Amino acid sequence: HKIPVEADFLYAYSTAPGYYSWRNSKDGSWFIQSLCAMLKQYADKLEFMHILTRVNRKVATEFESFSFDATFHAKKQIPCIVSMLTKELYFY
Amino acid sequence: HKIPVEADFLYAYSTAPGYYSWRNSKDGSWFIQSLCAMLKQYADKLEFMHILTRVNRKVATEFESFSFDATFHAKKQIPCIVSMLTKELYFY
Amino acid sequence: NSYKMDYPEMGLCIIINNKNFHKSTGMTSRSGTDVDAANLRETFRNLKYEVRNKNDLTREEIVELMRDVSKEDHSKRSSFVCVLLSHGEEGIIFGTNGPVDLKKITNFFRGDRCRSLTGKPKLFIIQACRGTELDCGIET
Amino acid sequence: DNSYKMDYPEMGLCIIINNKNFHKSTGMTSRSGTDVDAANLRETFRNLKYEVRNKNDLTREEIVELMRDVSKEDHSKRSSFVCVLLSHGEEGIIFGTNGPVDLKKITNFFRGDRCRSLTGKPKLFIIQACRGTELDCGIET
Repeated sequence: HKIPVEADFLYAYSTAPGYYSWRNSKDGSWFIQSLCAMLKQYADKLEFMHILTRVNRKVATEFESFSFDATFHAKKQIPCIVSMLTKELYFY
Repeated sequence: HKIPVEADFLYAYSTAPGYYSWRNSKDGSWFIQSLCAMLKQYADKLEFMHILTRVNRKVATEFESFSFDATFHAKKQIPCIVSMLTKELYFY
Repeated sequence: NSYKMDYPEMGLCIIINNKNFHKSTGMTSRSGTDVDAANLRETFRNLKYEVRNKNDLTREEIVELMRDVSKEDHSKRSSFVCVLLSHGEEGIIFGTNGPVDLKKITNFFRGDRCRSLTGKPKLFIIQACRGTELDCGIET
Repeated sequence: DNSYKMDYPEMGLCIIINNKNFHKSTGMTSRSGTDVDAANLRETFRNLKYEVRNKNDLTREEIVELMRDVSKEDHSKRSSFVCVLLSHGEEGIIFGTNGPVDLKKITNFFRGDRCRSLTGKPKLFIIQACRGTELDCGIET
């Protein structure tokens, strides 16, 4: 009969609520870098959610900040998938 | 080396941010009804995120408020998956 | 990759089922929540979770329950599930006598505060209002 | 049935708003590296077969006007929508070159009732921006 007006949205945030998002001056942001890698490798095999979960692992495990400034040094980041989707999504 | 301290959380909200969440006085809340249903048939065949998506379609498509107050009548609802997880989650 | 789920136990499943709120919170009884708490108890029983049901907790009892639970030894458990049934607001859950920040509840299980759950999935299922907006829907 | 139809003639638009240079009034610094991201996204979504449209250094009014215009197109022959936002931000806020704007304002243009050609079609919003000023200190394995 009807669907919520807020249905069928996906919000792929680069970072958890409340938090900085990290960008590297030569390779781009941690999130966009990891998202594009994952898409290139998996968009023909994996559903979107599962691509994004691999994005979460990559940002979480492969990146750590480096800064001459102690307060910004050795910091981590976890992206935040926010799904109001009602179906699975395959670019395949 | 390290993982973010906020990594590996998954928050399954009954409703979109800012919105009411509906509960039927005899059958339970829409969300928990559908979550329990969707786990009963799919926890053995599906990954958690895909079960929650199924939960999202059920809440979005099969429920619709009924109310003598026209302000609360014919209202919809979409749950909101917030995944900070790094791996896929199977209950088997 | 996917999470290791073959530890000797699946994990705990805490169900906090708040139905009866003090009248000074301005909140009505939550009819049907008992149906929810029984549905969850049985569903998670079948996923082989240790279900602990708690009823009508104050904001104080909730924070002291979450503290206590986060200081258990989760080494032989695969995961942690927590189910909050109650009134709410954006970022806020309700004990029977006032509101709790959700961040306060979940922070006990943060990677650096609950070491025996580090690397293990922590699910939080929240049945609560996050505001007072109504979804008017659209026909299809 | 439990899967979005991606068989439409077009996959749909992919909008990339790339905001590197901000007004001195904001106090926000330049966002170096972001051109690599905008370039990266364009190639990626081009292989996902999206009409990619890159936009650069938009004011907060330009963003709202852009998104309202994109909102008013006919997506009948498109499978999905993708919007990418590279900028500074806070919780629920994105920055145009000259100031902040609520994410809700941008997204509400695509709600099921206000964009009828996208109803029941996946609307994707990728946001590379800050959501506050906390820092994750992490924990060791």
